[PDB]
Amino acid sequence: VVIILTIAGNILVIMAVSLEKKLQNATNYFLMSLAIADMLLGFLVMPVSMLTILYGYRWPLPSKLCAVWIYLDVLFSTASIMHLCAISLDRYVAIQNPIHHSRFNSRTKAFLKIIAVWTISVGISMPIPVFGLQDDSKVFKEGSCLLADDNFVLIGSFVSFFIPLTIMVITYFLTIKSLQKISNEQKACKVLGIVFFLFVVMWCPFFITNIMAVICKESCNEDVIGALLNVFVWIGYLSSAVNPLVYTLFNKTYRSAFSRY
Ligand SMILES: C#CCOc1ccccc1CNCCc1cc(OC)c(N(C)C)cc1OC
Repeated sequence: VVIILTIAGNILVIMAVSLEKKLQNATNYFLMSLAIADMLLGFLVMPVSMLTILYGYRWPLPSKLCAVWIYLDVLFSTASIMHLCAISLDRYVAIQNPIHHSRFNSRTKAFLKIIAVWTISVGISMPIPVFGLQDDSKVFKEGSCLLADDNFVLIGSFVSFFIPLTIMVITYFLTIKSLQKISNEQKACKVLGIVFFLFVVMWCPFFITNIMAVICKESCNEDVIGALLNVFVWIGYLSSAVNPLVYTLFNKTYRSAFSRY
C-alpha cells in the first residue's frame, strides 16, 4: 500500500506540471524532478523489498542484481535528499534577499542546479555497482542483500545525508528567522516547520540506526537492530509518498489537477 501511494503521488505530480502549463516556473521543474526520483524509487526498488519480506529476507533474485539494487537505493534516495537540500538553499536565498534573487532568478542557472544535484548523486554513489558486482560478499553479505563495507559506509551515509542535513538544519532555521526578522509571514513559519519536522523524523532514524549498528556491532544486539532497520527503511520510503500530499494541501492548482485526475 505504501508502494502504491509512493508511485501514484509522484505520477500525478509529474503529469500535472505538463497537463497544467501554469506551473511552468523554474521551481516546479525542480519539484517535478524530485517527483521523478521518488516515483523511480517506488517503481524499481520498493516491490522488491516487499518480495524479500514475503520470501523471508533471503535474496531470491539473481546474485549480481543485488549489487545494483542497493546502488539504485543510494542514487534515487540520495537524489531526493539533495533535491530538498537545494530547495532549502534556494528558498532561503529567496526569503533573505528577494530582489537580488530575482536578478539571478533566470532558468539558466536553475538548470545548472539540476545538473549539479544529479551529478553529485552519481559522484557519491560511484563505488557500489562496480565493487559490489565484482565481489558478492561485499554487498550480498550474510545471505541477505546488504551493503557491508564499514569504512566506505560510515562516511558515505554521512556525506550523502548529514551534510545536506546540516545544510537544511542551518538554512531552514535561518529561513524562519528571516520571516521573524505579519500574518502572511508567520503562516509560512509553521508550514515550513511541519515539513522540516516530518522529513527529519522520517529520514534520520534509519541513518542513526545504521551508524549505530556499524560502530557498536561488538557492543550491541544484532537482532533488535535488524528489526529496527527493517521497519525504518519502510518509514524512509513513506517519506517519498509524503511530499505529493504536501503539494496537494498548500497549492490550489495541484489540488485541482489531482481532483480531476
Ligand atoms: C529517499 C529515500 C528512501 O527512503 C529512505 C529515506 C531515508 C533513509 C532510508 C531510506 C531507505 N532507502 C535507503 C537508501 C540508502 C541511502 C544511503 O545513503 C544515501 C545509504 N548509505 C550511504 C549507507 C544506504 C541506503 O540503503 C541502501
